[PDB]
Amino acid sequence: NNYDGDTVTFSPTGRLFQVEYALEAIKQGSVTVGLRSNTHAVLVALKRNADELSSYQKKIIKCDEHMGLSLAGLAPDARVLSNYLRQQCNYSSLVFNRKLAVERAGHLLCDKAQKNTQSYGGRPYGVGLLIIGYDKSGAHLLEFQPSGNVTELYGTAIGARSQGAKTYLERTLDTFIKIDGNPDELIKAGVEAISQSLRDESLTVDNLSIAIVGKDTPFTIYDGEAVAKYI
Amino acid sequence: TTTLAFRFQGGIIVAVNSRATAGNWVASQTVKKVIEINPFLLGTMAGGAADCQFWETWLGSQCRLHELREKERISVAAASKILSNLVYQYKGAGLSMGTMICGYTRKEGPTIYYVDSDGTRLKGDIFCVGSGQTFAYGVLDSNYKWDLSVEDALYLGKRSILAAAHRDAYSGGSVNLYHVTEDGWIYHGNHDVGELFWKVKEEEGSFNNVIG
Amino acid sequence: GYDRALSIFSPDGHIFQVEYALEAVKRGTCAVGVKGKNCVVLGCERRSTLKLQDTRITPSKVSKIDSHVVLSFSGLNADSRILIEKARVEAQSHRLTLEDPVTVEYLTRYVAGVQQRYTQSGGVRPFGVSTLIAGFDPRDDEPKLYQTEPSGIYSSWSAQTIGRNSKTVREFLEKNYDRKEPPATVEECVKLTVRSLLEVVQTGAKNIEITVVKPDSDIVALSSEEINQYVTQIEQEKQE
Amino acid sequence: TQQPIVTGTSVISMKYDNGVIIAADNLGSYGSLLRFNGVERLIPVGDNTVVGISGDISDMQHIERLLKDLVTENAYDNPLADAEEALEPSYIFEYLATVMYQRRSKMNPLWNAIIVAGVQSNGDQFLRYVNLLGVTYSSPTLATGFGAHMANPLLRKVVDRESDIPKTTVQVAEEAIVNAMRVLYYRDARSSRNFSLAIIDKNTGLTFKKNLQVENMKWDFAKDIKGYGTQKI
Amino acid sequence: DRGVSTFSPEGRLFQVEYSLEAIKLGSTAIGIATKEGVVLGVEKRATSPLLESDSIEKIVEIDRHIGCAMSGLTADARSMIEHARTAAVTHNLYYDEDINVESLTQSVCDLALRFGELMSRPFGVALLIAGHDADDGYQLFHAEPSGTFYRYNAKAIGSGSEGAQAELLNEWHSSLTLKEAELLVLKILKQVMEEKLDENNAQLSCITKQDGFKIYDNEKTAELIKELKEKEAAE
Amino acid sequence: GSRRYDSRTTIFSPEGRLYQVEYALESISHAGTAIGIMASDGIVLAAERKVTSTLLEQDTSTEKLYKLNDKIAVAVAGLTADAEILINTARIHAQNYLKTYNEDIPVEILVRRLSDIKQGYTQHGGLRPFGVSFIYAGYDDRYGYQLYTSNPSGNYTGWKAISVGANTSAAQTLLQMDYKDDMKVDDAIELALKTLSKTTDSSALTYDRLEFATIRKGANDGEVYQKIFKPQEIKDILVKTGIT
Amino acid sequence: QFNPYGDNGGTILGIAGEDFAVLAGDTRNITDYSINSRYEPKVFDCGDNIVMSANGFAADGDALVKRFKNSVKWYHFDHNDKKLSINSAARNIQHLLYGKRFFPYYVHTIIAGLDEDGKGAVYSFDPVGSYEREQCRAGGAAASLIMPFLDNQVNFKNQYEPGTNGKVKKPLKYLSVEEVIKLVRDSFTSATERHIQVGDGLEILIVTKDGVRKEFYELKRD
Amino acid sequence: MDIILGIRVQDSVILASSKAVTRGISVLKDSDDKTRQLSPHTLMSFAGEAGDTVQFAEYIQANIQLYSIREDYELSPQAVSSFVRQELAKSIRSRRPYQVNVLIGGYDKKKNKPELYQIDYLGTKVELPYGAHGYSGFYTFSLLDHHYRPDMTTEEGLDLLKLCVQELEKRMPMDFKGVIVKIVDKDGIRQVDDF
Ligand SMILES: *[C@@](C)(CO)[C@](*)(O)[C@H](CC(C)C)NC(=O)[C@H](Cc1ccccc1)NC(=O)[C@H](CC(C)C)NC(=O)[C@H](CCc1ccccc1)NC(=O)CN1CCOCC1
Ligand SMILES: [Mg+2]
Repeated sequence: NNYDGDTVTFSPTGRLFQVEYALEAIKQGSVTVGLRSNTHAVLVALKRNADELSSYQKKIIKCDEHMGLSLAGLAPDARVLSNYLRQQCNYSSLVFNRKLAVERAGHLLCDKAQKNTQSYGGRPYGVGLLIIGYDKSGAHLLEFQPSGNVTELYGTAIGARSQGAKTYLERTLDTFIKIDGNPDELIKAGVEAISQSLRDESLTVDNLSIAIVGKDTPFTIYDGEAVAKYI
Repeated sequence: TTTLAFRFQGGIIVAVNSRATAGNWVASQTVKKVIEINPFLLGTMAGGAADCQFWETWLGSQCRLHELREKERISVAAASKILSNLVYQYKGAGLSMGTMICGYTRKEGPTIYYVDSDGTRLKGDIFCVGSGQTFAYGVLDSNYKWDLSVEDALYLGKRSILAAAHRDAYSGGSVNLYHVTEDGWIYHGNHDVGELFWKVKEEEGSFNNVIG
Repeated sequence: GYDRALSIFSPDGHIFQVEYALEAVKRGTCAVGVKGKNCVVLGCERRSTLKLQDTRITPSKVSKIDSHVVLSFSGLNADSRILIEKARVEAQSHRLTLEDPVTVEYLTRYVAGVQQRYTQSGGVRPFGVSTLIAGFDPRDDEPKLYQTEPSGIYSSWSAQTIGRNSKTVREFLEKNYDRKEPPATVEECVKLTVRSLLEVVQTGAKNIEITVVKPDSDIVALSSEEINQYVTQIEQEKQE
Repeated sequence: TQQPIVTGTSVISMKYDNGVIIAADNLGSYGSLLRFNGVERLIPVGDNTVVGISGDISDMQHIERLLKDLVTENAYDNPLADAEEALEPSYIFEYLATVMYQRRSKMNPLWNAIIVAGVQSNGDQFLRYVNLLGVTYSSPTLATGFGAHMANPLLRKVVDRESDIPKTTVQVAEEAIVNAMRVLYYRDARSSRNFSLAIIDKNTGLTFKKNLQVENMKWDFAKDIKGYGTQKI
Repeated sequence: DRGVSTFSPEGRLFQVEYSLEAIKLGSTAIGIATKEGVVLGVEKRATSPLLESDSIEKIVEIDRHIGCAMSGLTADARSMIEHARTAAVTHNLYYDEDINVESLTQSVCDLALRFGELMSRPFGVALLIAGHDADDGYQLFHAEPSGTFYRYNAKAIGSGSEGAQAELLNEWHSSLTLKEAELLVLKILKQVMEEKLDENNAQLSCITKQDGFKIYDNEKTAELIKELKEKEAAE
Repeated sequence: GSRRYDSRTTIFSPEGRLYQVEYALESISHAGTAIGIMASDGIVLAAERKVTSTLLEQDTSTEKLYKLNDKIAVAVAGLTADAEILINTARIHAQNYLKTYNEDIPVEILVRRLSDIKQGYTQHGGLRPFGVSFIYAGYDDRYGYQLYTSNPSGNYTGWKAISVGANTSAAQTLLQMDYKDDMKVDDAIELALKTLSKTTDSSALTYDRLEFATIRKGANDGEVYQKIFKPQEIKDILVKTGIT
Repeated sequence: QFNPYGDNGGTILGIAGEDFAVLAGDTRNITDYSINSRYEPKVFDCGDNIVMSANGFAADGDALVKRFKNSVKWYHFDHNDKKLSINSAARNIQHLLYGKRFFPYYVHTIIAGLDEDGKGAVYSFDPVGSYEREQCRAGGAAASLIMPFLDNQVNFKNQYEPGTNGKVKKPLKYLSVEEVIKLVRDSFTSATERHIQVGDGLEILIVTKDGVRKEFYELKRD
Repeated sequence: MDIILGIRVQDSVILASSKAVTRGISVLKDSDDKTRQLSPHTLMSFAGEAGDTVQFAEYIQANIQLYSIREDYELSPQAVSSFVRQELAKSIRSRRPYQVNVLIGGYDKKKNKPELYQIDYLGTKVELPYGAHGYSGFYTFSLLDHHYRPDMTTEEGLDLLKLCVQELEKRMPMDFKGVIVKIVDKDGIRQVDDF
């Protein structure tokens, strides 16, 4: 009310309203799902269009050969954060000849988002990210929120009506976690998960967007006729 | 290097060799020393290979940006001055460039500008630049007239490079010819000195110093 | 440094600071530009609440940017000096690098660009000035007349007016100016410019300034007596 | 622009079937003066890497601090700091190699020659060289300073190419290293008798040996040598 | 007052949303993409009859293979075009090739959100960026001040956008010829424009692989307008 | 942040006016009146000191009239402190010109630059404008004798006779009435004093409440002299014109 | 005074065929009269069917290759995974080299691959960025020994048709991958014999439309 | 760049400047104009380091032309010379100084007098009846000391100038390919085409 003019102001109950309004931008965004087993990690994203004449907004971005994310909310803010991740992954390779740990990737994003919530003039990032990767400690899935909070999970979903897919994964937890050495089945579980967040619309060939990374699989994105298999 | 370009009745002739040296080591015999900036503008290259090659391709980008912004092809004077003002900023840093900006526009007509790395910029009808420039001057000056035909002018430019290619140790390889008219530049082929020298010697009856 | 975003959008999609800068232009003394077949004429109003003035030394309303281009304006006088100075510097800088004087379009584009930069730069307000830029391109005999405004938009005009009561004089020019046949001579172009100002001014004494620009850097300012002859001629023909 | 003041001489090393061996004497020379005798020039990083450094000792001590700080930094927010996400020899080397080249590019080098010896997580032997110029190279045997001229020839008789590595045991490899250290004591004027030796094995891990001495030296034949030509007495 | 980069309770940037209202006040611009080329057309909208309409430059060349149309506060587009042209030429200098239409659009859209308390406010202009490259062929992009860009088969921006967009929905198909697309832009422009459409108050342009980006003459457009009127009366 | 406390000094009103400039002019309208009158053979500067106290040291005082160089002087109306900042800048600018061209600065060039500085404070920087209006009186070999005025907006204009500060409306009417072009300095001196005497808010105009200065060519042959009047010299000129 | 440059020796060789291109280089690394390594590769697969080698001062060479490899990576990110053509790579390398015009990379750089028509391509650079496409180029310590032999055998220079009175030249033709590798191996064995900085091993990288293949051969170790 | 001369007579200033541009063992051009018009009644000739000369001359030209537009008034030769001197005086203590020597010939319209100023690259200004830069002075000064009179006409000044050029052509080592002569007077600047 009087305490939402900027990010530098606390409310009487100890809330940061600008950070909360940034969180609201994610809820308006199109749904995206993340899940992993022990061998592979998968991102599934429902892309959104302006109208029938327009293209479908790309949700998934590659950061390195072994890491990448999906976005929900302000896409330009995802471009800034993904670019930062690309540089940090790259710094780790050039300087230490070392693939960046997915956990450090999360810590770095947390710290970058935080600085924008404590200073005058700036604003919080208006996007939520699901980071997947495969490093020296196996497969990983992270959920980034622009408050700064980063959380490692087996599976999750963010965006509009993400609660449906999140409930499904909470039921399916014991099943999909053990899908080891089988990419297509892990994707199927993710495609069935995102389907619990659909209303009136269904998954079409230029609507669905899938990405995967794993033990002997570089981070690759599938769009167009390459996802027709999973409909 | 040896490069020349002269102005005449039928426009501009531009001729250059194709040798690159690193001391006495002949590094290449097939270097393109003419840069094609646009259908109406040419640039010759002598001195430091990288300096010339880098900054004249950069010049072409600046000429493209001019015609986008101004909806009109850049003048030869303006183009040459962009390059001369650039190298002047680097004066003393050790750039080595002896270039000639040749072209045609409506307002200027056929125009040649000599531009070098110590900031000199000169408009003129005849210029020879490079380690064998004096050898090219010798033949070019003694045979030059304004009323040369397009056929005779092309040959004189070719013959002048050949003269330098022969005498100057750091010149040779092959001759590249260009003719610039009101309609733009026209390429007139690559001519290897290996075959061209003997062809010229036999037909012209010159080069009597050499064992035939 | 002072960073405040002064020019910003409002809910209805307007930038009030830019629009309020236009109100400052509307307050300013009237300025008119009319281009003929072989010339352009810049007319300017001077308010007559100021007597005891020294017209020798008082800044003139029309300013030379180069020997071939002139700039008149309406709005804040102090603001206009800053634009004129920048334009004059850019004119000499163009001659130095391109070895050719500016076109009227280029000079207008530069001035307009400066005005625009002040509409989305932090810590500054927009120029409370609209300009009429007129002249002839190098080695060209086609007359040029451009207009700029605080927002930064610019465009070419066969004839145009800016300042206070400009909507009245624009109304006059819209019916009196023929596109198919513009003022064929200098006299015809000056007369139409004076006529248009006489719809608004008050008296044709020391209230009207006229400046004529012709090809190949031929610019001259008319004196009181010269202008008064046009005023005397128009009034006698009016009584009919 | 520097000049080295207090210096350390040769660092020698080689690969064997299960790991790597590295050695360097304990001397800190001050020109011709053999100033400091208790200087450790082999610095372990974790339980799987040993960095041997020659050249300027002040710059060596700077590098020690950097490596020490690198271990601390790696431990931050890293639950697997003593497991999967522990520091590898290849990580430690590439970091140093980056620093060495950056410093030479700023015309202010760390006046050193460095050999990073270790064993990777997958069991592979790691042995690579880097110096003040940022120049890097790897080989079955690596040595700095006089070691390059005198040790390498001896160590290459044992492991002349890649295929000789599995055929070379830790006993044979250490024997060659210790012999090389004796030869350097005979012939390098800025060397000492006391030295340190480190073995990094993929099975038995890191073994760091201090206070070793050159022994079994041949000096007896000196008594027979009289004069410089003619002299009989 | 309030911060420039502030979020509303609904999760949108106030200034970005307000700049969109400015774009709705702007003159209409329409783009249609075909397999034979991309067509760009705009409403000039002269504020007075004395204004020489040919000086109204709302269609613009970025490179030989990329063109651009604008709508809204058109003065704001000048620095965007300048950036686009430099980006296009710079990429040619670094890589000896034409730059992808999408990469060009992304470069322009990076400027969009570089405002706050960088420039003082968002751009008050939308752009239709049309072009061709070897990889993705003929393309049409809509670049907003939000930093977002969508690819479109056809798109209208400006005051008559929602009415024109609904018309483009019905009329567009994947087998449209270039000539058919030209007439379709003129047809839809004439429907949404206030004043009567002619060669002086409306401008056409196109980009083809063969001839590159070309703005049409008033003589050429006039014939297409005459051809359009005859075809509508023919049934 | 700090946005809350920003007055926004450099913005337009809905009517297209600069708030701070208008309010600065309102401030100046309460300052002691200053008059400049330009004659054919010289210039007069007259100014009324702000409600003087009897214990004020009058002879070693400078409030209204300041010297910029040997050929140019100014009369001040508004905040004195603000004026002195601008005066020192103007003095430096005149010396820069002399150093560069080996010629005394033309009056208008000095006036323009000082007025450009004032303009800057209205368009950028976020600072309050200078609450000062000047009357410039000076000579050069191009235009001869010149009078200018500048105000917080940074706009300047040339004059034959002009008043700034308080009661300018009434003062300008009186000057417009009795001024003529073939006027001499001695006549202009009389006009300046008579005008102040009628427009003053004081009971009677006295020597101790005035500052006076002339710029004549009254020196020996083709050279300009600046005379800043002493208290006794003002007392004499006041008696000589029959005011006291 | 500190000297930031050094000479790591070695030599490299690039030949272009009709539908292939090879880039060879010896594996010896040296300083002064000492051998540092008998196998230290300096020919690298950089992706997009581009092979590269920067011979001379190894530290600068490694830095350059590292930076170009990184340039390829970012080219994919910024331009929708578009394949970097050999001609585009060459121009990009010029800007890398010239970027340090006043503190140069002391290296002779050669890249090889296929042009956009599928034909073999070799580009060669000087230390400050001047570049040229060629059928043939040797670089490094033994370049002066190898290059004239290549002129004679690859481009058939100074060879005339027998019996034609030195009037008709020997006609130019593309060589097979088999014939090219013969010339590479003979060039390096000859260079090894007469140059002290060349020897130990030879590593050849062959580039066709199918990918990048490797071949290794022993060289004299003296 | 080598020979630049200047002679102030009764009613005009005459500037003579060599036409040769030499680089190495080659005369690249023999028709070079080593002068710029700063204003309608002010002309500056120049000589010195390659590149610097023209860059400096044009920079001064632009500044004077900017002044003329701003004030709608022509600066006096004295004022222009002082401005030029200051620029050179700044330059000499810069990171890379302009190595340019100049002569400024002008006609002061207010005084109705011709004026010749000699300024070297250090910023050393002198007003003179006759001036030269470089090795030219070592011949011409003694010659002008003898033959020069203050009340000479423009035609007498040209004959006096011909005498200098002849002496230089006789005793100078280098071939400077003759001179371009320009006259500055009350009617402005004009070039003598046949010299
Ligand atoms: C005639 C043909 C010869 O003088 C012309 O003047 C030509 C102009 C053409 C090439 C555009 N000039 C040259 O051929 C020119 C001569 C030269 C040499 C060095 C400096 C300036 C001018 N040659 C070059 O520039 C060569 C190009 C080679 C053939 C690839 N390059 C070099 O000499 C390079 C880079 C020079 C350089 C300049 C500034 C800073 C650093 C380097 N130098 C080396 O290759 C060094 N060297 C060669 C042998 O291998 C071991 C190291
Ligand atoms: Mg050998």
